[PDB]
Amino acid sequence: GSHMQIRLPHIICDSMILQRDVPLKIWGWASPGEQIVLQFNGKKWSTKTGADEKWLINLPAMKAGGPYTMEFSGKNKVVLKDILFGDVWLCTGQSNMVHQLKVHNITYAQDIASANYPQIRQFWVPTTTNLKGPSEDLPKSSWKPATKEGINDFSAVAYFFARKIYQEQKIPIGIINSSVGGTTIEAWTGEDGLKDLEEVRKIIERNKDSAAVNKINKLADASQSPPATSADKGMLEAIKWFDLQYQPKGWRKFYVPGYWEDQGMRDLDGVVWFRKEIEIPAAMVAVPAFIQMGRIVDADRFYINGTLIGSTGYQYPQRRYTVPAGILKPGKNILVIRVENSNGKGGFVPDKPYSLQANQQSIDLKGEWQYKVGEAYRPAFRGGPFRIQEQAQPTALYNAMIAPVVQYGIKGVLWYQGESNVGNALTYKKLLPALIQNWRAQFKRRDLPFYYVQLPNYGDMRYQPGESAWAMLREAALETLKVPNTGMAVTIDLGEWNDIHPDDKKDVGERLALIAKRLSYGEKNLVYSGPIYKSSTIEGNKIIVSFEHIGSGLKTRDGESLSQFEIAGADKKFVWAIAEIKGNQVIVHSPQITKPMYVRYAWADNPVNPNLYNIENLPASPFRTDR
Amino acid sequence: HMQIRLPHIICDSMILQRDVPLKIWGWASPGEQIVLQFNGKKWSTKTGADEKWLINLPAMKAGGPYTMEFSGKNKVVLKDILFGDVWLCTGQSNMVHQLKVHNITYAQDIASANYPQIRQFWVPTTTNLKGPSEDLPKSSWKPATKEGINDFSAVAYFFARKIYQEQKIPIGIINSSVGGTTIEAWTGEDGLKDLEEVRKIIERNKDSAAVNKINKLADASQATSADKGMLEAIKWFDLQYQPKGWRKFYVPGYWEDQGMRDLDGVVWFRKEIEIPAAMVAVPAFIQMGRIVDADRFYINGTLIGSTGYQYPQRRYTVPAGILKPGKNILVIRVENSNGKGGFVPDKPYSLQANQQSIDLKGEWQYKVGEAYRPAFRGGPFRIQEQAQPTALYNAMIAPVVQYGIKGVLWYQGESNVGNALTYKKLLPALIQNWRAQFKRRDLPFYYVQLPNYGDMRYQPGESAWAMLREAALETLKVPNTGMAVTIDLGEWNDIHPDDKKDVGERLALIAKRLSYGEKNLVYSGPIYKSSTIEGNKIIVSFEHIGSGLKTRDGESLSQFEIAGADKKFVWAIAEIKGNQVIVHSPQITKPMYVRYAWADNPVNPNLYNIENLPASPFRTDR
Ligand SMILES: [Mg+2]
Ligand SMILES: [Mg+2]
Repeated sequence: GSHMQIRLPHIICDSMILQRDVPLKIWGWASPGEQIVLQFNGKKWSTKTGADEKWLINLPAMKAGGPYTMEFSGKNKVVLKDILFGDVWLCTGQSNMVHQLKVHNITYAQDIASANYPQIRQFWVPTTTNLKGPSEDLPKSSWKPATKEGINDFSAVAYFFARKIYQEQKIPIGIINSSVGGTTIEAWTGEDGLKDLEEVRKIIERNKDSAAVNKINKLADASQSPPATSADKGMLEAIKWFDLQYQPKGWRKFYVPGYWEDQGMRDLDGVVWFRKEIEIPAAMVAVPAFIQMGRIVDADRFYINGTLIGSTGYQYPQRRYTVPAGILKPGKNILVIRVENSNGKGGFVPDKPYSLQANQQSIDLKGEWQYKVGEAYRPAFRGGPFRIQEQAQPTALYNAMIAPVVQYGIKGVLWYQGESNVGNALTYKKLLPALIQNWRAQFKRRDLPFYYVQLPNYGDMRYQPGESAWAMLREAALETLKVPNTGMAVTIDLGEWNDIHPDDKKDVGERLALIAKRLSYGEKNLVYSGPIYKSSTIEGNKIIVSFEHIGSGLKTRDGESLSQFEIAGADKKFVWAIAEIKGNQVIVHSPQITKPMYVRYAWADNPVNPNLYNIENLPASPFRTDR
Repeated sequence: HMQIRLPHIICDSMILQRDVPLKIWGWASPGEQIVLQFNGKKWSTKTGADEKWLINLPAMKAGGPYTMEFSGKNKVVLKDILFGDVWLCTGQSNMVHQLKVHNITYAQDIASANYPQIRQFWVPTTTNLKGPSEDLPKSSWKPATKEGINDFSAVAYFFARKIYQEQKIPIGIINSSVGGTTIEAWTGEDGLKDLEEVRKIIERNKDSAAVNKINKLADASQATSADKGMLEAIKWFDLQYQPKGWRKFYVPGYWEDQGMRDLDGVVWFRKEIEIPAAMVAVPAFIQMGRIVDADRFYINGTLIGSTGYQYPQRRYTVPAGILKPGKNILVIRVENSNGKGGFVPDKPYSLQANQQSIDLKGEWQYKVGEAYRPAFRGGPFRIQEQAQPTALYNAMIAPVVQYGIKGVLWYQGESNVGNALTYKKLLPALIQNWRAQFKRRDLPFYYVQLPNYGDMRYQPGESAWAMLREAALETLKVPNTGMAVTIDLGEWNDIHPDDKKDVGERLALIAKRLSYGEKNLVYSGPIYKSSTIEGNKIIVSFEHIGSGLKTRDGESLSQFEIAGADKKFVWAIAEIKGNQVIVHSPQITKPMYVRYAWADNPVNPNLYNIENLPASPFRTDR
């Protein structure tokens, strides 16, 4: 890593949006003693590279605007063009901030097609880890605009946030998108924020020891069983089951949607094939076709008339296959789906779209299919030992994808994470404030705005009160409002029972934009939160609940009675309660609870009808009054 | 008794057993002389002080009709009496199942049935905890013609029709069967005396005070409906109801699998469908599969059908005038008290009218009417007489021990999978008990090995159903018995499979060989005899190979497993070599045990003989 000439950090490149209204640092590397001259804003700026091969130029604050160029000269020449000054938002978290407009392009087709915001730009950070400590540079990437060429790669949440802020504030908006699916808050926290967790602390130190890491990976590889040979009859028989000439023998009836565990196939992991013959009118031939096959657990190959038209390797993507003209023929067509399933309930997720579309016509793909098992996997032990997976390691993502930008000026942080911490949801009460204060320390921005997303509803619904790990995670977010300069978007009405990646990203980004408009952009009278539990008092057989953020008043979303309220006495055995808005408060009681002491609202993974709002249509946070 | 009284089985249209000395018995006042006029001759006996009389008649050849005129203080005349073969057809619900509940598959058999000399005497469900009853409940002998065919047990009818077509004598069916019942309830006291825990129950149940003390304990020691769909001012089937708060559901399926966790209670389902004019002003037929547990089905606010429990197939006939042109509203209220509520998959869901059909699978809307709170389900409960040892034997078998019969058909066991190991002893004990009580130590007893049922598995495993089938297989040691294999006739999703015809006709093969002397008839599929170990092979020998072993589908032999000493079975290669199957697995270098079709529902049990009868499942480990 000897620098022989000027090198700029990857974030300092063409089209960047730099932070307006703050002293700016322009830093980089070069050969020792190399004389750097920067031509910028009608002036020349000079510095000498140190013996550490690093250089730094300090520039005075700039107001929003542009475009500018910068010309750097030393032993080489570097020219940067199309530089703007505006507000740079660091947008971070796991897969629901990762999720890009291109995978929500049915619902947001019109937003994608009309996006013409050349001064909203995203710098997307590839997934990167460093077990040794903070990295000095992000991976190579580019600043891409919210226009035709780059809109599809924007984080959907970040785009709808940025679009709302831009329309009202009218300054360039930069998005540093640093997000990785399936990751924990510990992986995103710098070492100093985790030092009080003794077991995590020891892992951090072990991971800096290459010998120790290599030992664990060796014992993982040594014990790693060899690759398994496929026993798939559908591929290994003389005629493959997608071959147009195959004659089904031994196939049974199946119904889409559904899981095969629920259709007569017990404890089965492996490969199951599905076959359906459908009649296609001539009007859907010789044109492109579009297949929506819901969501499949775990992986599928989809063949039409023997031709592979689509594949998805894992359970999370929605199946959306574009079929070229000429595959479908008039009359009888053979659809064959090979479903591979390595763990849990394989099959076709219900409450999802299953259809084939062409020429503004649609054919239903739900209903009767035929199935035959191609392979059943024999059970085996699967608990380890495992190699050290870097993105699961504490600090590893912070080090490589956050630490390199600490010198880059930023306006604030948007954070949407927690799905991967529901197993230590109680601990998250400490983990979230620790991350906030860690990033503030490392950025040297003790005032840095940090706005986060409370987890949405997800999972099976229940019709009796019960305990909930998701609810505990939502409480950790609620209680973190004690940290100065924070805000929380409630999303309990935006999720889906059957998907951890819900489609409605627009309302997430726009609810975060309300927080920013009030707290970062000084819109002092803007209602930016739904009702937030403040306090409660017991009066006889009733509990009276007071709230902050009532806007112009409390209401129910549907005009029906308040739902999802519970009440309990000293024994904490909760029952569904009667709840009624009176003035600015909610009165809770149950004829079954004589001496009530505690109230819960929307305390579940997926409350059926959380209908407490303010008149400004923002949902109340779930809460409990017991501790 | 001050007037002559005949047992309920001795009545008009009765089929009496041919070719045996016959007993005709009854009651009258003490000392009353009873005179029977029959077959051109008079018979006389005197009623004893115990109010009972008996007349012994000589054997009769098959035929009829005859009359019997009894004269005591009053006269009784019976007419339309036939002599033929009387089969006592017994067991639980798959013997109960009547042609009327299989009238889609057997519509034409029902329509064309014209056998006035095949007659069924159906016994209503009855129990007696005190001991053997002396009379059956009132019933009648009904013929297999249009007026009585629908009430025939389907298994018994298909047996009787096959026997009649070849043997050409009147066939009587004494149908004594009760759903959900155990073999112990069907066994007389003497057959259970060696099961000490059962014996103690038999004696307790004879003590009416002791039973009442338990029942009155239950009447003290053991919830209000909150169904919004019935209790809101506008009920959810009212045509004017406006759905608010309804969500999407997909039929077939269980709600546990569509987002409603741990939910017992009442869930309502709503679908609006477009009806073409050709389907209006004519009768309509709704098949709504099978529903767990109970349902009420409304169309345009009018209740068109209901079923109170999970077992019946839903088949509702809707009169002309309910359906209208255009938009029609279907509303189903489903109640579920235990287990997974909803709509059973792999069932028909459709509306038919005027040769057209509309799919009822697909997207419905749902809303929960009520969710039952958890509560203790263990009672205590009153003593249920149908569940008590001897209680069904006492009231539905014991009263006919003096009636001449040809043989017994038995189809039971589903309710004994919980003590399947004990069934190895219970089945021979019932056979020997009935033989003793009927004073027929040679009585033919032909039974049904349980069919396949339940979820399929793709790895070897244990199975209580398989143990129940082994009990049947091993009971073939008892003389004058025979077993029908049904491992290919059941259904994965129903304990009441539709194919009753093959059950009855496989039993008829057993009777034709063993009761009607058809010497060279192949009447059984291959039956495991023995096996030997030769290196890494186990060679299995079979009886009843007919004209040879084969596979049903022409593919490799399926469902064979092999294990070594540790009894860890793996799927094995199996090949037919004569009257033998050579079993081996490359993984098992020291094999000791073989299993075939050892599962609740073997995927492809394909070992047959050339005459198309299935081999019995078996294991060689014990
Ligand atoms: Mg599976
Ligand atoms: Mg249930």
